Amino acid sequence: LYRPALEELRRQIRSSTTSMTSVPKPLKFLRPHYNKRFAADIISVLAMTMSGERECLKYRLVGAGEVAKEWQELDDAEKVQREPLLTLVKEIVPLLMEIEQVDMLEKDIDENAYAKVCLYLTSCVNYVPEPENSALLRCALGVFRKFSRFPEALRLALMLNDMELVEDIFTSCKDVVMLGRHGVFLELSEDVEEYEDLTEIMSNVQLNSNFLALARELDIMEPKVPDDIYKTHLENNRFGGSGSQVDSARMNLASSFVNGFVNQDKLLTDDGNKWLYKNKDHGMLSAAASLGMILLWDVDGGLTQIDKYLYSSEDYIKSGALLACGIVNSGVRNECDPALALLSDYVLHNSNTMRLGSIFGLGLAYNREDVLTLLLPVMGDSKSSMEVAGVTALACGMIAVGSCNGDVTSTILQTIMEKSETELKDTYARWLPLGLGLNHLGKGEAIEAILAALEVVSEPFRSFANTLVDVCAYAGSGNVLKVQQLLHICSEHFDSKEKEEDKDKKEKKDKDKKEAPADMGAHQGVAVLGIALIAMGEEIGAEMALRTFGHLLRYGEPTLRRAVPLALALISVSHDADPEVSYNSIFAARLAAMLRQLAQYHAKKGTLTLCPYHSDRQLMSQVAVAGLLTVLVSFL
Amino acid sequence: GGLDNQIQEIKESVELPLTHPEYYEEMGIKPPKGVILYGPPGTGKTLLAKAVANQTSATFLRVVGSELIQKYLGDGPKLVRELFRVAEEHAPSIVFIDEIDAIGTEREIQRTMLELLNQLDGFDSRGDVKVIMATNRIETLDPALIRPGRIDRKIEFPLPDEKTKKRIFQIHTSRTLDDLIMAKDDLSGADIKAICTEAGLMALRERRMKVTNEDFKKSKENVLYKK
Repeated sequence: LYRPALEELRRQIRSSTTSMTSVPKPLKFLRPHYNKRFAADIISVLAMTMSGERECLKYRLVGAGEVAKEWQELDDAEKVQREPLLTLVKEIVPLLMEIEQVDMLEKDIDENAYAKVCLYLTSCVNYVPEPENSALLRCALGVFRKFSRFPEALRLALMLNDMELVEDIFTSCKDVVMLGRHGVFLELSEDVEEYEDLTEIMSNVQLNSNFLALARELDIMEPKVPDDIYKTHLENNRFGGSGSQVDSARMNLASSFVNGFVNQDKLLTDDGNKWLYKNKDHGMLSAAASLGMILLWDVDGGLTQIDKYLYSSEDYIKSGALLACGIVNSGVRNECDPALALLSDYVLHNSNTMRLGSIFGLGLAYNREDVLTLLLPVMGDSKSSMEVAGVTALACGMIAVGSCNGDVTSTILQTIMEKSETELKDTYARWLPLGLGLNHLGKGEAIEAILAALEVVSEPFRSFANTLVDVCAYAGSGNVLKVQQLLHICSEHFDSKEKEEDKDKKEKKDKDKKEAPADMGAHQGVAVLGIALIAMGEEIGAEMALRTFGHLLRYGEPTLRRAVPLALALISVSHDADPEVSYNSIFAARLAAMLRQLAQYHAKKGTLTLCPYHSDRQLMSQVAVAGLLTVLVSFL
Repeated sequence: GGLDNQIQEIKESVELPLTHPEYYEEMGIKPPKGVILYGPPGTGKTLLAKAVANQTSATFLRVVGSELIQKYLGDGPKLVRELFRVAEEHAPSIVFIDEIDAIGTEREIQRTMLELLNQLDGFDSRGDVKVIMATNRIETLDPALIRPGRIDRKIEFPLPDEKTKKRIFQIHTSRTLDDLIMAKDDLSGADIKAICTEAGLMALRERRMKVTNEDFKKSKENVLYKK
């Protein structure tokens, strides 16, 4: 008659000694019925392992309502037991997680939010696949939308890239009124898409125009400049010394970097004249854009300061002056027409270098269609100058970052057809995948890597383009198949897809830095040592990083000796001048001197800071790239 | 605790090299002698905590005692010359010597220590590396070590036995004084850092920081019976 007693005893002994599947059967057939030690045991540990192996065996076996009713019974039972971070992480793998979190998140806010969202967000970006991370983002949009602590929902807007989240957080953060700070990292946290959709719906109404005043290039910089001049006090011995030991027309270029990099004193900026006339053409572009890099504020002052170099007698002065006009601002867009009108020359004219500085600076200022239709004759021109398609591909690529699952439109289809039109000057085939992969950025489930694997596969040039699409196609998820595939294809005979495809290590596992140290330094190929040196990155710079810079610093090739101080001074922003003294003990060529003086001056997933160094990965070329290398935006 | 003036004075003392380069290379001080420390308490952690400021941004070298010399035949100062040549090839470092108690535990110590005295002065080498010497009893050193060796600065560390023990013990009781200011005969930073570190971890263990006199005399009896 009382068969649940015999079934409960049977599952009690089978669960008592050993069993893997026979335990939950008397419970799913028993229909259980009828704060203590016995209940905490048979619920907590017996229902923890019992429902763990039943939800695991049913989650991995079939893919009913019994597992839902028993799983919710464990949900409420552990809501009574109140032991977090164990039963939750055990019940993650069986949406169920949505109704579970919104069913549990009523009282405990900082415990489940801080603990559960902390370890489950780290383990979710580490191990949990993306289709469940989207449920973390939507259900976290729910429970975090109903709860407090808005900035974590702002991170949910950094990962979701949606306009309803920023609108709901603008009316819910606007209904309850610091301000300039959340404007600063509100404009820094938003990407190119949601600030243009945000600025179009809010430029439509915004109901107070105040977040319109904030979400521009006026309130992210109006607190910074006066505070950076007031609260900081930098000496002049660096501009005077580092601006005094320059010579050989290349250390003076390092002094053009001294002038260019700003972040108080503006003496080396206006140290007389002839500093730009004595320099070369590339130094005329760099020194012409330096006055734009020192004036990322005061539009009224920037106009009356850069206007002197506009339409001057020299071509590079006015082209670098238009580049300066593109660097000084990113929301004024009033200097476009005078440069945009004259671009149509198609053979050889000042407006080609003004196309360099104006299309590049406009790309830094920026699904925009009119500038791309104006760039249609630019991509169709195919000038012998590499930097035309350089700043064009980088421009449209930086315009197209963060797109909704990318696109296969006639922009990248046009630059791929015209890319395969003529297989000359492979540098084009190296910097076009820049804009291609930048257009691929922002996808979550795009099959564009397989599409490029179908159409693009050709000779190792467009196979290098294809593996670059594979580089930008693996921003990061639980895809260990790409780790074993990484170890498999890592031994390819081609000596560049190792450098870039293996260079992707700094972007794929950029968050979990414990696994980044590997045996790349123990190899024998100089390119692999470059893969590790680039793999260092720009993080806080622990002692293991400098430990790698101890052996990686002493090298004979000028590409690695020149490449090591850049990451050495980027990963550490009394260890600032001592490694530089070590460089003084190693050196005491021209490139290592210019770069070591560069580090002497600047030594003391955001797309704006992760984009402008893949072009720096191709520095082993002529000084033509150095005219664009000095105007990078990754400097904070 | 309480020895802030001596640790900031020795901080500015040991923080001249490798730091503040605008005047170190323009003035021209470059002292190739270093400082010499000692302490009646000793225990290596007080003097190591006074010279520990060099370990912030530098390469550290530690040679404690002459035990590696007395455990072998009369090789003498050859290993000292090996440390001198590796210190010349490793100039950005700090030569730290601690626990000089060759007699506290005989004619050869005077001659290898006299050769260490002459070679330590830098008769054939200019300013290349800093040498820091440390011992327990200043009365155990020979009077020959006065003019060549001690030329820069010596510290006079007092042993109160009734002031620093009352200060540190007051710090412990802040979270029955004569028993611990009279029973104890040696203290350092590793004691407060040790029992306060394991006291904080234990407070993570049982989720309360209440300290009873009997449990504190039991935890004191563990360290007393341990030695």
